[PDB]
Amino acid sequence: PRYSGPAPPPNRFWPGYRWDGVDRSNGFEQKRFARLASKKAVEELAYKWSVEDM
Amino acid sequence: GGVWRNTEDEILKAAVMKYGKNQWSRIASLLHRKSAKQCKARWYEWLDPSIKKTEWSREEEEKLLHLAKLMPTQWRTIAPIIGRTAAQCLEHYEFLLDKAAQRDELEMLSEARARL
Amino acid sequence: TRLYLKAEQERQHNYLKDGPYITAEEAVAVYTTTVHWLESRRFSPIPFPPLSYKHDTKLLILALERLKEAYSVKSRLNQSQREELGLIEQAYDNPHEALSRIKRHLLTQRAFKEVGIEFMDLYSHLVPVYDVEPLEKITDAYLDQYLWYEADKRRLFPPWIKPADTEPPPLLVYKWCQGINNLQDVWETSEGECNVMLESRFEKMYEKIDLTLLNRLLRLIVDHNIADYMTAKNNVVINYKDMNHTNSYGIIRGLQFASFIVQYYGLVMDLLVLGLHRASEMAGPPQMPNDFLSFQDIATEAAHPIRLFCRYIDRIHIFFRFTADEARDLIQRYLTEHPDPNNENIVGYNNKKCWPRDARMRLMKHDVNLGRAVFWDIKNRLPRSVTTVQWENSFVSVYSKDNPNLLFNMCGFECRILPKCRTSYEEFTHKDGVWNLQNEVTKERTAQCFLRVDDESMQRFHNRVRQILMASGSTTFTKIVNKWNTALIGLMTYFREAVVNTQELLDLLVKCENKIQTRIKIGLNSKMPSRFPPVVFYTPKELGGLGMLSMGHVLIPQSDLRWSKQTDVGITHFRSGMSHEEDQLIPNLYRYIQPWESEFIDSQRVWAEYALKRQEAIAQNRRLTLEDLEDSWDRGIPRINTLFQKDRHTLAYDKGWRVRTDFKQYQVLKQNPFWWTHQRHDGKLWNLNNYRTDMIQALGGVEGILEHTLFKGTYFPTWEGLFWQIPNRRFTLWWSPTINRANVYVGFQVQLDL
Amino acid sequence: RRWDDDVVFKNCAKGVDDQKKDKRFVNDTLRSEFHKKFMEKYIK
Amino acid sequence: FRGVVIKYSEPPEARIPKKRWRLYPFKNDEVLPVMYIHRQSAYLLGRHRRIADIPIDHPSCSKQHAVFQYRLVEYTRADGTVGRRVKPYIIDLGSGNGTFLNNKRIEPQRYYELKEKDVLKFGFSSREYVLL
Amino acid sequence: ERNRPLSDEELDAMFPEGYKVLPPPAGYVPIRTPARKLTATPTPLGGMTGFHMQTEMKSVNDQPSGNLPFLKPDDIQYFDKLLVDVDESEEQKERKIMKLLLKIKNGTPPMRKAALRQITDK
Amino acid sequence: RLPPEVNRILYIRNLPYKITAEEMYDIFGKYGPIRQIRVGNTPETRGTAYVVYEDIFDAKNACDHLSGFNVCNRYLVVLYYNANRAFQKMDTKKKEEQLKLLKEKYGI
Amino acid sequence: NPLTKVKLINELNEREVQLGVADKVSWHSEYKDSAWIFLGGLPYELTEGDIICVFSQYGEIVNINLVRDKKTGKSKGFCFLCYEDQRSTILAVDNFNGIKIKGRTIRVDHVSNYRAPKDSEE
Amino acid sequence: ADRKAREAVEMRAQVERKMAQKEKEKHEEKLREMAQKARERVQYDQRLFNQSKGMDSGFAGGEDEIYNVYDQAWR
RNA sequence: AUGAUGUCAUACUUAUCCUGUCCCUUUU
Repeated sequence: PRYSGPAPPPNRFWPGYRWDGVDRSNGFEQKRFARLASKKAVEELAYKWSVEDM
Repeated sequence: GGVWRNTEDEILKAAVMKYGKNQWSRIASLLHRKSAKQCKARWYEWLDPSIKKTEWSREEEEKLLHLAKLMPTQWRTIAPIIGRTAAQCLEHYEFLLDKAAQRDELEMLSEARARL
Repeated sequence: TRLYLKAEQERQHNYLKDGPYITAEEAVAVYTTTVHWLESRRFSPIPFPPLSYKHDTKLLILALERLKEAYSVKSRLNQSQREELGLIEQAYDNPHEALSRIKRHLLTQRAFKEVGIEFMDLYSHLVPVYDVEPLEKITDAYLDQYLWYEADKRRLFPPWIKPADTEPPPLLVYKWCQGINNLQDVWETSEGECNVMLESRFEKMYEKIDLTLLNRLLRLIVDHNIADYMTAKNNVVINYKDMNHTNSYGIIRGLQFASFIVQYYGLVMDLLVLGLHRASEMAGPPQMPNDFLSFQDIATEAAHPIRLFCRYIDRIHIFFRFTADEARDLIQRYLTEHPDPNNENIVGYNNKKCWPRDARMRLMKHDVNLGRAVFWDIKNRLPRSVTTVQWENSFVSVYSKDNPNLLFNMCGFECRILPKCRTSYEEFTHKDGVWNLQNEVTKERTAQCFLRVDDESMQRFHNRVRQILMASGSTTFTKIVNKWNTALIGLMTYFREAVVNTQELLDLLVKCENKIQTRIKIGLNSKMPSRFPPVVFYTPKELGGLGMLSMGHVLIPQSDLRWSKQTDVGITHFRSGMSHEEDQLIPNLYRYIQPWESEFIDSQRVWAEYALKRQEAIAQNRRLTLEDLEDSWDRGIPRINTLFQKDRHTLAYDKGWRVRTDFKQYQVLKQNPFWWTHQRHDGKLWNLNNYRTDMIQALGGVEGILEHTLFKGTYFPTWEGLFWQIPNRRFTLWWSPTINRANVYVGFQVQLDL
Repeated sequence: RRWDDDVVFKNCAKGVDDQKKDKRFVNDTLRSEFHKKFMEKYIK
Repeated sequence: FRGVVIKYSEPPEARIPKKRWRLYPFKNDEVLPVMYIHRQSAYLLGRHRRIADIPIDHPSCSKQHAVFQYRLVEYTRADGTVGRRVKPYIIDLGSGNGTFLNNKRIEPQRYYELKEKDVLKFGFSSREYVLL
Repeated sequence: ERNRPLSDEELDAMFPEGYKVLPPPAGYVPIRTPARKLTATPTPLGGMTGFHMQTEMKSVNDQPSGNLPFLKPDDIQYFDKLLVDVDESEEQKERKIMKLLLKIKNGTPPMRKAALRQITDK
Repeated sequence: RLPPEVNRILYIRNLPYKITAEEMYDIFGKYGPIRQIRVGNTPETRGTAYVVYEDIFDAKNACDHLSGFNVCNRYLVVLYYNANRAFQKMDTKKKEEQLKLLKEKYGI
Repeated sequence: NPLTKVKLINELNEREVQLGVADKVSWHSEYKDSAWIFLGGLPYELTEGDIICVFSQYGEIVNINLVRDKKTGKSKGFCFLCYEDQRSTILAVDNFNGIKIKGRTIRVDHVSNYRAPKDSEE
Repeated sequence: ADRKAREAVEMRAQVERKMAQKEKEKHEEKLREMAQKARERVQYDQRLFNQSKGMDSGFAGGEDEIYNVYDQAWR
């Protein structure tokens, strides 16, 4: 079978979630994606801060 | 900060009498508690020898009462004019005087109010 | 400085000595006009500090962030600035206690400590900048952001006083341009129509506005305690190094409450400038607020004579239209008031310099008469104690049957609009930056728009370049290069298309960039090199060079492009292929970057497509993706990143971005590149990128850059991690292999030693 | 007429409210026309 | 819920209503009470005092007979442009005796054009009170 | 659970000394009783709020003392007795002077030290 | 979806000494039925009051909207009242009769 | 001890996230090559179909089997289910670990040894 | 002037409130007693949000020595 | 003329001390 019309959370693998998986998660994939985006922003921020006098 | 203790006030008066008046950096290097602007503000507020810290009379109260209505704000402008010149005794006297004394259709209406 | 402070001292002792106020009867009429106007718009009073507010802590964090970002930037101090930074940090550590302190001060202390002042010299016109004591500044700053927050939530200041959060300059320019274009049959005059554009500063709203009327206006605006606080901390004391003049003659300039102060002064003065009825009509019905200039119906556009009238903080711009019989009546009233015997109305009119041969204001009889007339009427209708305007200072151009050109000079550089149906002049369009404007209903090219750079800002840019070129020998070469890059990145962005199309401005920057290069050269050597080879000047920073942002043509030394490497045989010289014509260095934006006109066009397109894609995604019940948000994320209006960022929850509750920035310019000394935006609220528009890429490609890349450097000499392996009176020496050695040669210094003979 | 009906001030008709011009110098260098023009033109 | 299960949930396309509509109940040709349907998100009326907030004087009506909830559904306006229009949704929840509106029974899972001033019935068999 | 209805002795159990449960008229308590039924009923009825433009006192209390280091907005519930400025007329003065606690909780480190000793010897 | 520390009891302050329980019941009566309300009649506690509702979420909506809400010239101090503290003034007893009743009537 | 297993798994995941561990050593190299995850601590009123419907959000389960006990409904509280790929089991162990489902919370972890009937702890 | 304007604003507000109370009562009476059968019948993606820091101005001061252009690296 | 309690600064001593954590609470 196919999935429902819900919004599945991404975890670097598009899985075939079915049998009414209406928002069943602990909050680990979204927190990891937000931490990865924050690290990718903070690396550019630290590079811009260290490239102040250079 | 700026507690303005008596031992600091005597040292500030001695520094104002010894060093000078228009040298605020020279007076701030012998107190180790306030900056030069705070020392100049203290010398212009409480350590000034021309400040009348007492003798609140009825003539000054009538002068301040006949001045707070002409200018509601700008109490610093009326500081030297009233004679207190402390910039805080005027507001305190105003607060004491306020606390002690406390303890088109519209026109058509008024037009017919006189005609009736 | 000592003289002008003595002058203010004399004027203040005068205005208190004589009590010579602002004509009490006219004052009472002004207060009544204000009370009636505010009631007609039905604005609520501004509530005093809600002690447990949802607004409170968020506003305090925003204001403290602005105060920190200004007062500390990088690695400077004082002792006063140290105590300021320390109280700032304590506030960011124990925020509710600080909000308690601020509330207690604003409701209690109706006095002030002695403020500081010393002027700074943008050498054309000196603009003095006042400094305050620390905790008083913090409390006033939270009060100021509170005042603007409640002001925007109440919509009290109208859409007349337009200096606020659309953008900074270019949007107001294009807006007033297209608004002057899309008026109802206004560029035509076959039945003897006439139009007039005025521009005049009120010229005294820094030293006229009286404290008591300010207190009453603030009483009609906000509560009694905040009114007393604003008035009292408008009254402190000014002390430069020795003298000490008292205060309370008029408003202090740089204190943080100046935003709401001068804006309400503009809202008051603009009503008596225009008229209450016509100002209500051109403003809005209080139910339906109105747009950037756009009046509701055709009827209110038709009825009054004065069509549209906006202002930034000091300018006023009012395209006062006049029907013909009214024009004859106005000219009659003008000549009967001020008879002119020998046609001396044309004895001195100001004009422009925009190729003044075919597009200056073509001085003819009724036209020059109408100009002096409209100024006579607007002068006589001005509240003469407070707000005047000088016919020497203004610049009043007239578009009629005769002068087919029209020249209105907004906050940007001056603007010339000349419709096709009047069969206009040359306007040769030296660049492709001709200001086009489509007629809003017909979707038709009603008019063209030329826009040349303005002389005052041009001489200001020249002044700062001379400041840098006179600041030599006390700084490293890196700081000189950084400052030239800073000033060019400013003055090719905010006067953008005008810098492309004003040929004298194009020529001035070219010689000045060569001049700064000359200053770097005469620093490097002492004997004024025959040809300082262009690489170690114009090459990029991180690869160990000076990174001039060069907005001027300079062909490379065509023989200075050889790569050389000993691989498995011996020397394999690897020269560039530049026999096409000649390798240019790289073009200061212009063609490289996009124009502000196309930026405005695509901004409207991108924001409309993002909202339509949001509608389609709400239909298909999906979250929007990084792909569709990357299909944009350009700029459109403001920025798409300004929807994406952390401010989307955080910094929504502040308005008054640009107005706060201009007051910050008057507030701190560093005359920044700061009118043109403010990155957080507006975003990142000044978009370099591709520029460094193209310069690396032109300079032949690192292969050639290292070849002209001494990078082969360390014999480290390849292009990798290379980068990390001192720094001048490091530049000297890292380009010594190109800065030390007879060709680069003609008369060489030395063998040093060893 | 019937165009200027929103003006608060009726008719000023006074540029300097003493005369068309002062047309007189003074003895104090500070209280003079040249110092006033230098303080109103070069400073803003 | 507080003491029972909660059925008849709304979809994700629900929104707050902004149209001029008020519940005018006339049991004896006199509108004594008035309840705002656009101010609240959920509204449960039944014969229980523990589940519902306010009781109702209808003994011939069940606890779960009808559920009138407003939601912006996919429809077309009079001009032909598509958009969000706040309209009430009418669907039977599976009552034991059914329901009738304007002396006509309506089936569930059918988007009927619901408008104001409709003669409905808030009971399973019959009712002596109508809402407008 | 914690929402279980309560009794007047249980009501007298929670709140401290010195409060009255005296009501107003006999036509508002019946409003409070219909309020439940009218929480459903009157919420479904006509209602709204508006404001008019008109020109305009503001009492308030921080900690009333010589200095009295600051009170968090919640801690008021505990320290409210200190806020009122009524002074100088037994045990009530010992609880009143015992607010030196507040000086221990919030304040400058010296205030915490000196306060701590002062309460030790008392 | 609630913080645990909040309770059905709210401590309310910045009250006038003249204030009427009519205004009290009216205003506070928005959010839900009043369990009851106390008011300090004693020299120190005059100006303070405690409000108790049949439900907590009542009080939650209350402190939500009533936060810094105004009466006369005053902005009332609205806080969630604590627990325990001074209690034992009363005792635990009188459980025997009621428990005997529930053990009698329903027989359970 | 009975509910400390999910807390220990969450503490191990937090230590792996805070220690700067990459995707190669993120507690998956020891439980690899096996999609059979061990679930324990479920409620006594949950069926196999409801657990298969709730665990299908991260992919379709291949072979699920509840711990049969007390010949009446085969209910013991433990469950064993094999997903499609190892990434679905990693996502279930990283997201559905320690979550609450119908009152009492459950535990999600990987065993990666074999299929055993009595391997969990009641 | 303030004492003569506050009373005028209060009188105008009272007249507007009287007109509103005379309009809304007539509107409710017209809407209640109807002549015809009155009583006879976005989920946005989380990867796009918080992709970068902020809360600053971007142009910190005006000192031309921080290399504000070229926010990215080189290679 | 000491002494008394008292709110409040100011110096002095202790070779006083600045990376401390759950390496242990794992409670239904």
